[PDB]
Amino acid sequence: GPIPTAPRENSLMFLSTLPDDTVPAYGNVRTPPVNYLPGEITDLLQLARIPTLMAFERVPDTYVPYVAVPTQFDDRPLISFPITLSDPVYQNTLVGAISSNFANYRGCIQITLTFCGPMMARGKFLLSYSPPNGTQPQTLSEAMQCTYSIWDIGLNSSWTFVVPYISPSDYRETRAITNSVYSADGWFSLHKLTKITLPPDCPQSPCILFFASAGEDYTLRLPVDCNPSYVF
Amino acid sequence: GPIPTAPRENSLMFLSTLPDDTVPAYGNVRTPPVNYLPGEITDLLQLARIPTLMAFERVPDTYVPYVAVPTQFDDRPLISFPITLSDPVYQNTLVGAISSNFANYRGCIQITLTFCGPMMARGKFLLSYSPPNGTQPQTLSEAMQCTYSIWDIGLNSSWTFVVPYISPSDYRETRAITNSVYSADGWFSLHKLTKITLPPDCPQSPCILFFASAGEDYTLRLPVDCNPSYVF
Amino acid sequence: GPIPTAPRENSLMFLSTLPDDTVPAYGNVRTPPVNYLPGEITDLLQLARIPTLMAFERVPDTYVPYVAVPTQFDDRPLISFPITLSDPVYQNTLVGAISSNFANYRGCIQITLTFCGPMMARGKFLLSYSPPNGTQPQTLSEAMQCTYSIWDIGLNSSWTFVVPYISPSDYRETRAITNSVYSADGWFSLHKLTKITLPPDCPQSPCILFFASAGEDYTLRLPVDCNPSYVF
Amino acid sequence: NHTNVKFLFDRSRLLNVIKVLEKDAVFPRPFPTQEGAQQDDGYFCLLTPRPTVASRPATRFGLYANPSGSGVLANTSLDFNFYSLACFTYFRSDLEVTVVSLEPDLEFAVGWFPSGSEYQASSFVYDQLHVPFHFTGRTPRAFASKGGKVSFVLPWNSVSSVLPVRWGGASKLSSATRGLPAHADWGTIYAFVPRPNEKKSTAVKHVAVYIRYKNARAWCPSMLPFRSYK
Repeated sequence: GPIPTAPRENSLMFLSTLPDDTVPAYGNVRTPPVNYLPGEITDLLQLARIPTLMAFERVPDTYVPYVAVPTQFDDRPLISFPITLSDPVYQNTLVGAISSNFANYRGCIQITLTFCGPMMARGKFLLSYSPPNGTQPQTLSEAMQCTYSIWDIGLNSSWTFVVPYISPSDYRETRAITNSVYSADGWFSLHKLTKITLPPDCPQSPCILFFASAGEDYTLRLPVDCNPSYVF
Repeated sequence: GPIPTAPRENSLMFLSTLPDDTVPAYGNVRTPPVNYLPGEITDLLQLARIPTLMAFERVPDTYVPYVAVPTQFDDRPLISFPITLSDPVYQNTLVGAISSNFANYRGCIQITLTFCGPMMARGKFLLSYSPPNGTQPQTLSEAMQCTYSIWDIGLNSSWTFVVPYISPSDYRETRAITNSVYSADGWFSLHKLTKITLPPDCPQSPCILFFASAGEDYTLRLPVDCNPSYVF
Repeated sequence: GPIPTAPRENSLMFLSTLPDDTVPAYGNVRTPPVNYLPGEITDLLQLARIPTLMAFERVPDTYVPYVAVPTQFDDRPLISFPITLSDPVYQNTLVGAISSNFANYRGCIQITLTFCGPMMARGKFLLSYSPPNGTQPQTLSEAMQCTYSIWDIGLNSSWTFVVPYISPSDYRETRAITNSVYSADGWFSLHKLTKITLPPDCPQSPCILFFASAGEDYTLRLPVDCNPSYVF
Repeated sequence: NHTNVKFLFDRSRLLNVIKVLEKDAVFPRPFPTQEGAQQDDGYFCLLTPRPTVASRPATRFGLYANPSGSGVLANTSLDFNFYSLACFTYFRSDLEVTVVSLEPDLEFAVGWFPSGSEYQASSFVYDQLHVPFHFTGRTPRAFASKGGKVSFVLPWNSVSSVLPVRWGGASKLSSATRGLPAHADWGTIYAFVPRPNEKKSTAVKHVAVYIRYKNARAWCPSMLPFRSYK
């Protein structure tokens, strides 16, 4: 029978994310097989898992991906930072870059450390995490109350650390326009437990490095459009 | 029920290569059977396979489809050219004409030669191909390193030659806007191996002809619109 | 789901010969049965088969559907004409009228003749057909070479004649804008074979009539729109 | 599979541009034609790849490279693409026609008849309004809204079995020019406006034509046009 024309409510429109396909233009084409190329990629998680090196601004424009253990001693932690992907420290890591292109994340964060120093020197280190509170903890005494672990210098050279995923929701804000409970998750710090040993005639100022990677349960959501600032 | 009108994104358009059909106009027609016509054609390959004669500009506006073996001798080849369908030498062959109406080609190129001269004369000839390099080879010594074959004058009169298909891709550019690896494929040349025999009272300056044809694996792709220059 | 609106290429158009139907307007109607009417018609061939009478302009505005055998004798045929439906002779026959409303025809043409004269008179007649050539044949000698038949006056009174369908195509032009091979098909003629007998006291100048009809294989094609000249 | 003749000859290409009718008009008359006639040109076009002049079949192609002169100019056309495409002594296929306006926001209709027929002339007068008879007839007439788009497919309509690419015979015994075919076409096309002649306007309108071949076949391969070494 004739077209039982049922007009559509809002046809004659253009939509960005319309899933369906369109009319083919120059069909009946053949392509060269590409099976010979190895290293296929499936999802960004493959790159997100591989660790990389963070950095910090040089202590009083040169950021540094390493930290050297000082000879001086104080009760304050030697290096600490908030766990917030918007911070500069993650501003070049693969995980941070990938996360910057999503609304929210979900899962744990994995941290790795490495030592680079003399032969006959030994020491002890303490790792800790502190959820958010009135202000960042300062004294090793206060930190000790929070969750912590013992890392010996000599047992191994990389005592891997992972921050557990804790939050009163199902996800968290990838970027923090304004400080909020769901955005920030406290801080993480390292404390020198005891004075290290300085053997005969060995160099001084050992070097320590830190690496970050996404946990096995890491997941992003709600893609967005990028900031084109990097062109400048 | 009523037309559940689902408006289409970009209807009310005219497209050149729309595959579907249209409304019939004057259906219910009968036609005279045409089975009595022989010589049906299926694909252009049928014409592309049949060989034809190339030509060259007269040695110092008359191109010549033949070459005569000279009495003088030199180490340089007597006749050579690049294997590039855009060259004038192919500019009237059936294969060249057909290829001119496509984006790219694929397969081998077949070449044939014929002799036309005296009775009691004999000689030897050498055929060779040279992939691209800094510049076209000049000396028969340099050419000999490349792939070559021996064609005797007296064994037969047409020692067929085929250039193998070699390229770092799946196809090659039919026309070369700018010289490129995928476009040019070196050159082909013929060398006089030894002085031919001049018998009593026979005429001089024998004549040789060359023919080109597409190989069994020859194939074109990506049709285009023609240049209408030939009308002028 | 919603209308997956697929806009049509050229909708919102009016076409003369669109075959499909349209929306009913005042359905649920009943009609008086018409089985009581006899003489149903199926195709125009039914009328095309029934013979009719041609005519000719009066020998020096009154066309005549009869011809009378003259007393004078000449080698030229007494009545002849080209076999071309555009000629005036067919310009009122049913077959001619029907054919005038089509692009082309196909099949044989049937001709019938009748005599009307005295009682004790006898004679002989010769019927012939001549395909096209340089010019219409004139002498009975020349005509005799072509196809012909013998019609005796006294054996019967209507020696039916049919022109065979001969042409180098599948059809022929119903109307001839310009003379062409496919349009004209020569001529047909009748010749007086021998002097007829004039018995005592019978009237003179017998009368002969001719009728035309479409052959069993007659067929038209490609309908057209009529010339409305007849209104004037 | 690109080499297949069917896969090659199934795309639309421009053919010619024509004006829009505004009256009955007189059809062009055969050659040679003397001056003073009322036949008008540039309104009717024949559907044929082969060369044509002044809406009629032709043998030799010409072009008006010299603009200046005196007399009446003529139209010409030839399917450059088809001729350059390949070689085939014989050919047959259904011809598809499509038309698009070349003026701002125009509406019109199109009219066609097959080979062997000819333009229908004369006009009626309704309530003191004159209208050509070509409005109504036995053959299709198409109608489209403003902007405009026309499409349909015509079946084969010529007596000859196929279409000869390069023919060399003659059509008639006397005066027939050698090699000039007879009915190698699909008919004639024309455009007109559904308005009375009494409301004719001076401004001219122009329209293009596009055609497409469907279900093509060929026989008896042939040669291809030469190209210079200049």
